[PDB]
Amino acid sequence: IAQARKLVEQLKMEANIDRIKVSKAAADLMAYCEAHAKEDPLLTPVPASENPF
Amino acid sequence: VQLVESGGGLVQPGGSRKLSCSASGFAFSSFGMHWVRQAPEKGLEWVAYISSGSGTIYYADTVKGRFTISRDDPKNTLFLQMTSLRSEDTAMYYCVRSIYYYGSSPFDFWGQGTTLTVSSSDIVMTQATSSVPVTPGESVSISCRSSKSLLHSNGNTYLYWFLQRPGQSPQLLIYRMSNLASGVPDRFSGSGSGTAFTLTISRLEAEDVGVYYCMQHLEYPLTFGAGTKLEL
Amino acid sequence: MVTAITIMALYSIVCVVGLFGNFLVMYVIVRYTKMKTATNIYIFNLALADALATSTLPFQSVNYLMGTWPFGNILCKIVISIDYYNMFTSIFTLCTMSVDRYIAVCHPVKALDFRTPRNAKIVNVCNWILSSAIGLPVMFMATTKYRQGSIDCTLTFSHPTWYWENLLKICVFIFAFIMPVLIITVCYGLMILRLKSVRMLSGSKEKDRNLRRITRMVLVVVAVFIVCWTPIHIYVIIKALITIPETTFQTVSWHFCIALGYTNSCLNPVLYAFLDENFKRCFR
Amino acid sequence: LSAEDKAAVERSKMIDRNLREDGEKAAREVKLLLLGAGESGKSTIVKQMKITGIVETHFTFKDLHFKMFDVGGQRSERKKWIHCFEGVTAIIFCVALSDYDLVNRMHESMKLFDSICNNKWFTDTSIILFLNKKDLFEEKIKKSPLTICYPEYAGSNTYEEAAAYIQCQFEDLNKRKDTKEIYTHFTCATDTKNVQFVFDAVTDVIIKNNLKDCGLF
Amino acid sequence: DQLRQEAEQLKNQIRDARKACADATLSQITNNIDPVGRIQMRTRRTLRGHLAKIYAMHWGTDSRLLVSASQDGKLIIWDSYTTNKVHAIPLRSSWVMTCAYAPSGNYVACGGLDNICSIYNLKTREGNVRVSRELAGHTGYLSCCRFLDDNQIVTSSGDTTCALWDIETGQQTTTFTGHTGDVMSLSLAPDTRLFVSGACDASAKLWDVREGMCRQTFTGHESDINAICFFPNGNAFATGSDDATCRLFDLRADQELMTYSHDNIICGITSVSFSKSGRLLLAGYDDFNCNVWDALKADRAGVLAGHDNRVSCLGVTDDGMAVATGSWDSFLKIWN
Ligand SMILES: CCC(=O)N(CCCCCNC(=N)N)C1CCN(CCc2ccccc2)CC1
Repeated sequence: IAQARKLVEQLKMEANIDRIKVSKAAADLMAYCEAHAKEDPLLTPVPASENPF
Repeated sequence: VQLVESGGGLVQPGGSRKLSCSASGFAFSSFGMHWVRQAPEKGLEWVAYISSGSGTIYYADTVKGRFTISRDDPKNTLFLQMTSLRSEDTAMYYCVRSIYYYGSSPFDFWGQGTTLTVSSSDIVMTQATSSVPVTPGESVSISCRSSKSLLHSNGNTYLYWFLQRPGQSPQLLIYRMSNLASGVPDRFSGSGSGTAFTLTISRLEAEDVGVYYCMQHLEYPLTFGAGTKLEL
Repeated sequence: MVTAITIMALYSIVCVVGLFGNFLVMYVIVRYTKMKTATNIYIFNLALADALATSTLPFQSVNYLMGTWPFGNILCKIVISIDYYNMFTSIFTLCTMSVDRYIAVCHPVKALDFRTPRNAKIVNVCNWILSSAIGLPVMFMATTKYRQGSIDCTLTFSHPTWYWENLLKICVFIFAFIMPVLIITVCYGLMILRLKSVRMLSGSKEKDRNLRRITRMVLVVVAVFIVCWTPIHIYVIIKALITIPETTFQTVSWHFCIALGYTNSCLNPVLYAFLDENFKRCFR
Repeated sequence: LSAEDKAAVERSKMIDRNLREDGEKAAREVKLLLLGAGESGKSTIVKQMKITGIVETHFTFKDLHFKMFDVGGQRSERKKWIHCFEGVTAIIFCVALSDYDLVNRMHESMKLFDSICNNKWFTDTSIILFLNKKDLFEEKIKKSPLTICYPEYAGSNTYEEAAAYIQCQFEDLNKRKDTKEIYTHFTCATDTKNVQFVFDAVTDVIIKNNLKDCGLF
Repeated sequence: DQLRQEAEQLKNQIRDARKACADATLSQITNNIDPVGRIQMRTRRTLRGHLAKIYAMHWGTDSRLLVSASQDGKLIIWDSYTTNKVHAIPLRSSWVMTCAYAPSGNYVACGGLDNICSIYNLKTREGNVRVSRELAGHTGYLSCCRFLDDNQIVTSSGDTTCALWDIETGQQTTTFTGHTGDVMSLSLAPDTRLFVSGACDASAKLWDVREGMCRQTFTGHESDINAICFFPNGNAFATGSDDATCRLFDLRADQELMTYSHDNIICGITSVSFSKSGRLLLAGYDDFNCNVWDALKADRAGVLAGHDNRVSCLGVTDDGMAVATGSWDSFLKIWN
């Protein structure tokens, strides 16, 4: 029954994680989406001049 | 891989003779094959071509109709059948491998070539520097001047650079004007635009001196250059 | 001439129904199923041939209504040639489908070899070629002759008229009625005889009901072909062998027989496509 | 326009026709999924037909090429790769008749057959059912009554009656009795009649598939 | 055997620790920005050479070539710009559930029910595609393969473990055994120092390729996880599942940001990918069509309905110029 010790040690190692507040991570994702939205040929359809398909 | 030659020898003009190129070491049925000849006093010149599966055959105008190129895929052998030879056909016939797909490197391997002797809309390129002497370590530039815009619509400038060591079959150095061949040292480099091309060699050394040829592949018939010669 | 107006109305309604049914079948085939199997290829070809055949019908209707051909020599030639061509393509496509189903049911291990979509396309093109083999001599022979007051389209050029016209009639009778009837009857009879023994179609109420439905559909197809193609050929032969004075009854009978002949073209989409179980599932 | 891409398109067309030829050659084949319970008679029927995740068995009988996929060697969830086998011509299910009093095991085979006979993917894939070990059934019925496995069995303890009862119990498990067949055969070890039965069932399934394709069915 | 109580205690502690950080949902933060609006995508190219159902695909890093694996025993490599086929590799076993196209373009990988990750060598002399190596050692069907480089590869089999291989030697260098169900997907972070595996135990994990330890575990699903894909930032990912629910997790907050679901959607998800900027979230369904979710507003932005069967695979190029969706219909469209 070593899986019990394996699981509890893995959970203990996973518990000591420095969490980042949800607002900060959400703001970081939003900032990344806004900053790189210009180089997103799927969001804003580029004209057929530089559309290889 | 390996490409061998068979069918040379002195020939009475107006006769006929067959050249055989038997390939051993690669999937012969997937490669298109070319025949390229080199006159004793001249440079390389295109002769004929077969696609993969014999679905397309082309000839140069100087040998069109008189010659006949064919391949035997099960036997892995390529045949050139020449009828009504003339004194201008004395040359040494190379047997060139070529595979065409996106990112391929056509004209990469050249056979050893046979030395048949006979007794007795074409994109033209020029290489002004017919010869130049240099020393090892010097950076040397070789320039090729086309006569038609080689830059196709899809952005691929079709121009190839070959090197012919003294008494050896030529080898591919650069394909499509910028990409190095497999095994070529990274000191070679190619650049330029349509109708203006350049081959740059840095830290040149021995065993790299020969005749540098400049070919297009935009449209048949394929045309080589006169060939800049390096020497020490 | 109320009977003439009735004949014109019958021709027009037959043409309209045939065009509508055929075009709807081609629509369903080209959008939903998309010709992924041999049977859909054959059904599409049959519907196309029947639509082309029934597009010829109102030209003949207006010809009869006016009593003359106003459309000129080129239009006369093309109309007659596509009429004969579409008749032959429809007949040969029916025969090809019958043979295809016979091979599918009686020789399944070899129907694995044969019944591929590429072979279906090859057989289709070949059948169009064999149909051209008689559609071309109409280009080579048809001409809009002129009478004292009438203008008619005929199919006789060579001096041996008695030989040539009779040869054309015998050829169409033999390679459009006798041979097709024999081939489809033999193929479907053998297929049903084999299907009487399949385990999936025997041993329960619903399985035997399915077999009974299949044999009913096959018998309906064969009977419709016979009923829609026998009167016109019989009438052509009788007229070719009898003086048959040109009274109202002869004209009414001939036009009724022609309408019956085009009824096959109007009913084939319903029998072969709208009762195709794949089409039923796509429609339900 | 297509300067060097002409030869690329030619190579594309050549390998396309090679793909089409290989696809036709593969469509000539007929595939048969193989299933069963633990230590069943599946290896036996594999040995009858002479021919490490799954083991594929190729054999030919009367100008017909069969491929047989033994999958019981995968110890993973069956619900995730069972859609790979949709379109298999038939299913060859092996049930041991000698395992009605071992551990229950007959009930395990029955529940497996129920679980993969009403499957959403195999809703029309006809099942060919084998019943190996008839001799052990003969040996054990004379001493072990069938009421051990089926407590409600009210009948004689003869081999024929018990075998018919088991076959009927197995064939009762297909809910859609009007959609897929369940061919049954008691595996005999003589004259290679088992491969003949498989050939007949596969021919019937091919005929049914041809009928469905033609639209008659 | 009381340590089960301790495991429950640490589970409750983790729940409370990641519950305290929940300041505000991402939807609350994102409601103030303008939506992306309806997005029209049309089939620019359709690649029709497969005769059976397609279970995988992968773009090259040049964003022009793509490899597609189907059950007909073929591994075709397409030139998407001109629809030409570059190679057609005949596979050892026609039961293939994944494929991977190496970042350098030299190699391709392919695996399936045979429990073997057989990698193929494209750019070689002799002009033919030759099997470079056959990586054996998994005891269950492979579900996904991804190349770290030409040297290493990470697989995820149905034996509830992921492994990291050394291609030249052929032997596993690291094994990841933390899952309790079949590992049906796998996705490498852009820096390829850590990856995520979605299992059938309704829980993704965050692995470390250097050590071999599961850093974090992300629960929250109600059924098997069929697909997974890192956010382009490399600090988040989104998982598809059989319960018609795609949800975006976050490595730094160690929670789930939102969920992408709709009452009209009851069909599970077979594939998930992100647009180049990460604003969009493509997701294939069993309902034969794809949905362009807005990754920040949870709203839809379009539908990619051009397939006649389940879209088993889906992939966005590295330059974001196209979306390739291959389905069991045996056609592999390319949208834009
Ligand atoms: C022996 C049969 C016969 O003589 N004809 C075919 C009968 C038409 C039925 C077609 N059914 C189908 N394709 N499914 C001929 C009848 C007469 N027409 C005359 C063509 C014509 C005549 C005058 C003006 C324009 C066209 C030819 C076929």
